[PDB]
Amino acid sequence: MTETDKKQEQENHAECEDKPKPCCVCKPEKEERDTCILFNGQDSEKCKEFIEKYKECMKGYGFEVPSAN
Repeated sequence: MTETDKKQEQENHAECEDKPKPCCVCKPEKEERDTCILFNGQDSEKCKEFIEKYKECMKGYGFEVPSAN
């Protein structure tokens, strides 16, 4: 496990992403969710994936859904 991790794995040759990655968050999840809703989401059982995934995402971040009040 140590002598097999000493080397790299190589996922993609020549990088192309310069933007930072805060990890977890839900920045992209929000866009994808809204998109699905625009298509056929709303109440259909084809958008529950984005909704549930969004909830868990923010949960791991540090806050469960942005408070409005």
